[PDB]
Amino acid sequence: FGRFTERAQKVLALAQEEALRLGHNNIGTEHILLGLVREGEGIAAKALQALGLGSEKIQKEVESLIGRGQEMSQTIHYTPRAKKVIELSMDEARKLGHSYVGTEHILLGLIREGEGVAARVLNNLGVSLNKARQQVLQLLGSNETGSSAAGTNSNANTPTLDSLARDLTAIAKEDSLDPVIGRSKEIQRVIEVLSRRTKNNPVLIGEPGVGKTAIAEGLAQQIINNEVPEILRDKRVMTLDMGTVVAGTKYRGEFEDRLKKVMDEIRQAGNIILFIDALHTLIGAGGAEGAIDASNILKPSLARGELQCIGATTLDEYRKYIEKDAALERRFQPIQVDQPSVDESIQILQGLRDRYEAHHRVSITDDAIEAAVKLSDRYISDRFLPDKAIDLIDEAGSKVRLRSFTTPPNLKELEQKLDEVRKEKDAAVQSQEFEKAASLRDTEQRLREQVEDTKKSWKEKQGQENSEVTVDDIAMVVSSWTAQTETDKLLNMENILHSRVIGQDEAVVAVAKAVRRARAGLKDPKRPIGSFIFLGPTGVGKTELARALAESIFGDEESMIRIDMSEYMEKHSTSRLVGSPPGYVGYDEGGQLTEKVRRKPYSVVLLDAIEKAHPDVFNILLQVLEDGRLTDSKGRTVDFRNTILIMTSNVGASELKRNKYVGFNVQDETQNHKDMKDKVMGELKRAFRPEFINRIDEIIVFHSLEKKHLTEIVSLMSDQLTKRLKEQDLSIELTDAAKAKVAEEGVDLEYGARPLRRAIQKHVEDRLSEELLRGNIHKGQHIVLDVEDGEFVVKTTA
Amino acid sequence: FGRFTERAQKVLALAQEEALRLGHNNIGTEHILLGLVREGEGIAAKALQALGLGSEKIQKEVESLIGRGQEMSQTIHYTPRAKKVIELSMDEARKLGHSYVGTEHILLGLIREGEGVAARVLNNLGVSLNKARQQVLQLLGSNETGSSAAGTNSNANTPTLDSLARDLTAIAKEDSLDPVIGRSKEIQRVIEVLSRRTKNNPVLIGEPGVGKTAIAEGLAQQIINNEVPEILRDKRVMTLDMGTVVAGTKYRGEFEDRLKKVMDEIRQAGNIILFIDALHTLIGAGGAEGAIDASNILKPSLARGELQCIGATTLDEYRKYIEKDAALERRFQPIQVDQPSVDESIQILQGLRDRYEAHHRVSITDDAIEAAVKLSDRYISDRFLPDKAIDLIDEAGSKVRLRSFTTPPNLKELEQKLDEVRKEKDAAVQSQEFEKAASLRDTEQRLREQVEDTKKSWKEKQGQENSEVTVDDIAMVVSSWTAQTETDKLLNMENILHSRVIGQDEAVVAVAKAVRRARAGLKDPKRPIGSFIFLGPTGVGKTELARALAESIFGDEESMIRIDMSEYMEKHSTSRLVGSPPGYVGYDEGGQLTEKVRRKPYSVVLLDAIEKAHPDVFNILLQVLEDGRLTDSKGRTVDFRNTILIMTSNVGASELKRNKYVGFNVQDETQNHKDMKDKVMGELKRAFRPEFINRIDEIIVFHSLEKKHLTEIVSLMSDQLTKRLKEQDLSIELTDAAKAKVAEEGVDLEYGARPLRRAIQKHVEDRLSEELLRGNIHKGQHIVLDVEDGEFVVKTTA
Repeated sequence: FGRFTERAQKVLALAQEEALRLGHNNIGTEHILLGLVREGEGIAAKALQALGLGSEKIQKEVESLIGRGQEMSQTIHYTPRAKKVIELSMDEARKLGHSYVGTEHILLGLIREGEGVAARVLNNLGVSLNKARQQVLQLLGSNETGSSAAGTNSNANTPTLDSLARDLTAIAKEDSLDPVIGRSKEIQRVIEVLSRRTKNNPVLIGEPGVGKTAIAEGLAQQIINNEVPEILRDKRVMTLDMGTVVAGTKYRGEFEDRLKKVMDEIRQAGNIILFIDALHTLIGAGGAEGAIDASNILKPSLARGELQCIGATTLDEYRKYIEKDAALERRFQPIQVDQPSVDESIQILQGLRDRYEAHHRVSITDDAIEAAVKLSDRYISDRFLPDKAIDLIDEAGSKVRLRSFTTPPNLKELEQKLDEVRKEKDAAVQSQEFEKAASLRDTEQRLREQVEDTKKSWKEKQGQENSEVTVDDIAMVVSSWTAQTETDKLLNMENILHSRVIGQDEAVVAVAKAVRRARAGLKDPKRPIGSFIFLGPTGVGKTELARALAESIFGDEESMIRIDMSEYMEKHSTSRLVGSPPGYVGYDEGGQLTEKVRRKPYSVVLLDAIEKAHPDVFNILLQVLEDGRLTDSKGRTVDFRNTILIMTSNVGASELKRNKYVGFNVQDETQNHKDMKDKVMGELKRAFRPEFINRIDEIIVFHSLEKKHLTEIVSLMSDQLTKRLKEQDLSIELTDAAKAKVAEEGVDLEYGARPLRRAIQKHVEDRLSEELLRGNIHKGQHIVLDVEDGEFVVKTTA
Repeated sequence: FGRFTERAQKVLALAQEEALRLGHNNIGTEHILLGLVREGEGIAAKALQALGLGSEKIQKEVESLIGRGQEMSQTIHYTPRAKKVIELSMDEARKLGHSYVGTEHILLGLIREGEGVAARVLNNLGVSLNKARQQVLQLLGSNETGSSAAGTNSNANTPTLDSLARDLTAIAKEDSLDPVIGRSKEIQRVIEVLSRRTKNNPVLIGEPGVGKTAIAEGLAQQIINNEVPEILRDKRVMTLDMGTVVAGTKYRGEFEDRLKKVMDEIRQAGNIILFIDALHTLIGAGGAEGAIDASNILKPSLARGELQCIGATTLDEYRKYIEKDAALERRFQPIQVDQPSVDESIQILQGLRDRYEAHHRVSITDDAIEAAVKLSDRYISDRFLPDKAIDLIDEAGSKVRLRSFTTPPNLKELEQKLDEVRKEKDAAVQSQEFEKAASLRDTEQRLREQVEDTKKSWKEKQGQENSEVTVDDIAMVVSSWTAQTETDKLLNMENILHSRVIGQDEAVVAVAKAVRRARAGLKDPKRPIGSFIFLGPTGVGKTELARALAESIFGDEESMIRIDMSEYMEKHSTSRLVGSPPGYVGYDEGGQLTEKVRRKPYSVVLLDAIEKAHPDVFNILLQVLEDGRLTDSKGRTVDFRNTILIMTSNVGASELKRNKYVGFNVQDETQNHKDMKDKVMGELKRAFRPEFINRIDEIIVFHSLEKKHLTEIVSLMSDQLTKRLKEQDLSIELTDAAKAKVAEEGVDLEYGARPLRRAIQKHVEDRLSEELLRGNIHKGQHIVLDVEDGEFVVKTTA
């Protein structure tokens, strides 16, 4: 463990004393034994002395074994035996509780480690090996705390508390309990519901979930001192443990008998508080089958206020309790439960910081902690508000410890050397090559010790790293699943969205800033952190931006939903379909849209082409744009809170598409920019509603296939070519000159970014592949796509 | 076998020594026995010396049996008795461990082989048979290699580490464990989670289905060399396996008890790591029923980081564990896992080459590994990227070893000869035929030995064949199952695609090259290896190519899906074919398209008539064409990555029936052709979106055909005709003259190579059948359909 108590460590160290004092150059097990008895009256020492083995008998034997007197010690270390006695005692102290290790455990461990020299010393001195282990054991000394033993007696208190179960108050009066951080404000509202007896019973309804039980520990504590009513005179709080009841009975009838028995002993009534966890399950109300029907005893118990109790139920479970009534409802009574808010989250993190010292990789920083919470809270969100957080802390709370030993100065090389030695050595001893092996051992064990020395020279790499969890550290980890490298994502959002997305710098910056505005909590984020209309012809920058947003906001690109509203049809297909039209919009509301965004809570919902794609859909989406929610799928609420709603359009497209390229225009270009930033968003308005648009964060125009925007679409598609072939092993690069020649062919006033795929396909994919067919390039060489003089040329550079 | 130790073999060989030295024509068991005791102090020998059976006692009995004087010792081999002892001992040493037979096993085996000459020698010399077999056994301490035995240590470690389990770490120190190749990049992020305390649990989410258990070996190894974190410098890695828990238990209550005890023993805390496969199952993993509700113990165990544990969870199941919280979600952490890419595949294969040395058509070649891998990985594809591969390697890695012994010069005939002998002899001995039986044995056993001598002369046919597993070998086998004779299929694709699309050489060569382009790693395999539209009139080469491509790429024609998009038009066939097919394109997405192509992954998706199929179809096809995926059927991903999208269409019909016809002019023909490969592809654009067409890899017109090309379509139809009649034994052949007469019909602007089917039907099946009925020809005659003076005449050539 490396955390041992003195008594152990001292008897062990006393061995080393005998090592040199007798010369035994490896500190033997005989010396560990001497160690016990020469340490006088530790439990080990004492023990041996009980059986009659004083220091006198032991050293007399010991000196007659290895004895004299080469006072040094060889690398002053132990015998392997003696090292075993230390390992053993540690476990012999685990067994006997003891987190650390005490004297006894060393003698106990000696007996255990019985081929050791000590063992034989004692078996020579007339005392059986087991007589020695006996003595130590029966003087059971180990680490202690959590005292609650001093003798106790009562009469009637016996029947209740036996069964079933732990007493929450008890564990909080010896404080082996911890607060734990709630869910504090809930507790006051419970004591209102509890210092009752006309409806005696609190019943907590809500998500369970971070630990319902935190509220419960609340009650215990407040019921003792002193804000507790005299309504609640001389109360005791006792907790239900379902697990003990079911265990050892293995039948429902027996289980019922035990619960019945408990209800009877509750006859101490009007002075008792019962905590019933999962209170509905016992009542057994509703469903196809019940849920366990303890209810026969439990229901009248609840009514009487003898089982004046606190019920911990769940969202559906309360329904299934008032469903019985009026004693499972005229006793029962629901209460609004807390699950920790964002600020509470931060506090929890820190609260368990100090136990992360056990792994030594966080404690600190606060700033990082905040990140854990906040960045996660707003951007995915795949856990609850504090759970998300803590996971990030620890995630980063290891991350740097990995970079520690991946790169110290890399005495990883040291170990690498030591390897080569052993081999040489080994095989040399085997080859003979004998004295040529000699030196090979010596070089080996030299190395071994050096190796071990420089890996604990990276205890300096520990005192450097072994507890922080920094801003960036947490933030990067927050990006890995999902302040610094999530808020650097936020601050540098424009930069990040541009680096994947096209020459529609107008569009990128508008979206970037609009999301970054909301996502930093200064603009309405109850509804998407950006609602948008993305105008432009398809493949221009629109989709690409949806992707880049996912990437920047959440730290992963693949948190992007994508629904085509135009695909929902049969919405006027009365008898036209056949005789009924069962489906598509019904599928979208009733299942698809609501389930999907509920699945990935935050995610770029990319709602394709809603230019005329069921005018009802725009209203449905409007509720998302306003509230951040839709209610469909028979009562599910889908949170589009920090989704990025991107509603696409290609009705403005025509003007967005327009040129800026030379070779054919020099004045239409400087009339295409200015034209697109006004005209596009107005072909939009006719294709939507202003009511829709009013709940949108910003209306984005993707000035496209410019001069400029083209050679960036070409650089996305062509770069996807050069990358998709490397898995199958081909290295492609297009020079800027070759990406340019393709870009000329997607522009004018008319077309889209549609012909760009086809021409990239032709000039890169098809051409290179026809270039493997012509033998200039091959598979797995580097292919530079160049222009020779105005005629295309595929060059090779590998 | 051949897996024998010396001592065994030596006592046995000593038998042969006695064979001639005492003269035993076949050297009895008595000589093996003499062998044992004269080999002195091998365990058999040694044993006999205990029983009192020195060389003295044995040889006196032996010499009184035979003892003299067949000094030649007839073709010096053993007796069947003595041979039995050798066969027996090998296994009598397997039985007692040993894969290499020791002395003991031969004496043990003598007793076993107790009728034997040896056995009887000893039972004559006063030593009971079991007293002897005992003696060897009680002087055989048995093997202790591959293990470590010298004593034990430790106390508390006992209950935990016992249970439960194998311990990969043990086999990874004292090697017996595989590397494995991995799934290496997963391990850093995993070790990150064991360098933590709020997070504690790495939890691997992905297909299980990657050989997840390989990753598990990862930790052990990596915690050793060379990244060593602070708590993972005192961590131990312990494996928990479900299989031992279920066995001998057979009760859920008992199962819970066993787990509770284990979890309790984890009190060695802050020093232990638990590997839990199927971590979700224990938690409850949502659902309509629990998956096991170990969760009660498991959750606090997860939270403290006492049981920092490693979760192997499934796609839905993980969701249903992080939902439980905040200990099955606090500890939890998702991680990105690997299922091998093509390069990784290759490396695994090679690593395990050396053990199908044993399969003697393997180990080697590298190039063969590559063939296996690359061809399966990219082309159908029925497992994971390395599993597919090795089956092909190994297929071939035996295949030629089969050709070894089914084609040497085929000394199988020898055995055939030997048959006639034995019989003749046998029956001759029974009839008598005294000397007529005599000579028959002599011919029999002479022959027999010659056979066997030359069957192991094809150990030269082994020394010839027994490694190598080449490219081509693999490739042919990959075609057998489903990188030379699959990449020769690619390079020579034009020949292969033409041999069924005999006609439209223009079209064929474009497609051939387009797939061959992609499959050689330089085109687009993200998109289908070739997406195409094959334009043409039906029954011209279009469909026929879809098949021929399947054949060439996958080695099988029938890996071809086939969807009519005009049926999934939701307005062409929703109300004149079917009732309510959830609004027909909804049927296609929601079920049909996605299920079909997902079943055979890289199937030729053959999309009929995309002229009109509703504009909704074209978006879906565009996505198939672009991404190489479609996502439908409530979250299924259907892989169109290296599918062959082949879309047929009569879209530009007029040109797709303006053949190559002599009718208008003979200067019209290569002007119907060249014209058709341009004019069609613009009616294509008019009938369906250009955006769709731009992600198509190449737009093929599979021309409408006029002789030249007709008489080659006629020759496909006629060859399909004549061949389906061979199964029921009716042989037809058409002369080239007759294939010409049918082609005149397929001429003109007015039709393609369409009318040809009816006219092959009429002129081959129907005409030959009306001639088979007229007695001009008969069944199973080779039936020549010939032209006389310009009209058919059926000739016979049988």
